[PDB]
This record gives sequence, structure tokens and C-alpha cells, in this order.
Amino acid sequence: TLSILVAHDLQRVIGFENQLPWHLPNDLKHVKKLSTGHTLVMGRKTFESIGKPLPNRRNVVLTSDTSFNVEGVDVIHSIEDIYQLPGHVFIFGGQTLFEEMIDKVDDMYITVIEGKFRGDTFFPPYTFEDWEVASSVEGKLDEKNTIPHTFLHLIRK
Ligand SMILES: NC(=O)c1ccc[n+]([C@@H]2O[C@H](COP(=O)([O-])OP(=O)(O)OC[C@H]3O[C@@H](n4cnc5c(N)ncnc54)[C@H](OP(=O)(O)O)[C@@H]3O)[C@@H](O)[C@H]2O)c1
Ligand SMILES: CC(=O)c1cccc(-c2cc3nc(N)nc(N)c3cc2C)c1
Repeated sequence: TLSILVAHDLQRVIGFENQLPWHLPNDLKHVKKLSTGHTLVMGRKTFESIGKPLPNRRNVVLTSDTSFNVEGVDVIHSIEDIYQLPGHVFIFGGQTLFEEMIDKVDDMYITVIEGKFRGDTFFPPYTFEDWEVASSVEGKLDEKNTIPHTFLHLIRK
């Protein structure tokens, strides 16, 4: 299975100045639950933003930099390499990876952040004409999670 994993706001903002624009611990728990024991593929900027691989999954970084050889990370240099990765592979960002992969993936796990943030990077437009809502789950709000959000699993029709 090849899936997208993304959090985007009401206007599809995903990032600002190489960080996520919001603080939402519940989304990180969601990412942990979905991708633990599987594979994340991410662009170089996304990797540099987190600074080290996420524990307990295969971390794969797509970059043209042939000097990239980082402990605990596998490197790939072509989109085509993604198709050779075994098991459940999640396309993890950022904007450039999402744009390159949205027409190729089987499904998408989207956290819709129900607010409008300042962004400099975006998820590409998509239409529910093309995507079946396999599930839609409102996230719970509390002291540590104060922005409304919804977890959508979309499957290509
Ligand atoms: N909200 C979310 O779900 C989410 C998730 C992830 C990231 N983000 C945000 O997304 C933003 C970063 O997105 P971005 O588009 O600027 O960067 P990115 O997608 O993370 O990384 C872009 C880099 O990936 C490499 N790359 C992409 N396609 C390639 C290809 N076909 N061949 C070789 N290398 C390729 C290139 O690295 P080289 O230049 O080294 O060749 C390119 O400069 C940040 O703000 C981050 O916080 C948001
Ligand atoms: C430290 C850590 O796990 C962390 C910190 C800030 C942001 C993110 C982060 C959260 C994310 N959430 C979702 N739904 N999807 C992604 N593709 C994603 C990607 C990254 C990089 C992760």
C-alpha cells in the first residue's frame, strides 16, 4: 500500500518556515499510531525540519544530494525508487513530495486542521469526486489540543 499522510488546514496550508504552523499533540499520536512499524518517505527539507529519524519505522529521505548518508535513515534519489520499498509506505511530505505523489497513491490519511494559518507551503487541491471517505473522525479537544481537527481516511475511487 502506498498512502499519503498529511495534516492540512482549511486552505490546505501544511507548513510555514520549515515547520508545521500549529501545535497539536493528538496529530503526532495519530502519525505514531499509523506509521509505527511501517515506512515514511519524506523530502530533504522535511527531514531537516525534524532533524533525526522518527523512532520505530523505516525513515527514507528523497534528495538529489549524493553526499547524504545519515545514521538511521535510508536515502533515495528518485521518485521511482519509492515503488521498490516493501510493506506499507507513507508519503510523509513536504509540499514537493505531496505534489509528486498525490496522483500515484492508493489512499490518504489527512488530518484536517479546522483553522486558517499563515503558510508558505500547501497540499495540492483535490476533490471528493475522486476520493471516497472511508472514515471521518472528529479529534478530541482539551488542554493540550485546542484546535479542532478531523481525521479523514480517503480512498481513491
Ligand atoms: N503538515 C504536514 O503534514 C507536513 C508534512 C511534511 C512537511 N510539511 C512542511 O512542508 C514544508 C516542506 O516542504 P517542501 O516542499 O519545501 O520540501 P520537502 O518536500 O520536504 O523537500 C523538498 C526536497 O526534497 C527533495 N526532492 C523532492 N523530490 C525529489 C525528486 N524527485 N528527486 C530528488 N529529490 C527530490 C529535494 O531535496 P534536495 O534539494 O536536497 O535535492 C527537494 O529540495 C515544511 O514547511 C514542512 O514543515 C508539512
Ligand atoms: C517531532 C515530530 O514527530 C514532528 C514534529 C513536527 C511535525 C511533525 C509532522 C506531523 C505530521 N502530521 C501528519 N498528519 N502528517 C505528516 N505527514 C506529518 C509530518 C510531520 C513531519 C512531526
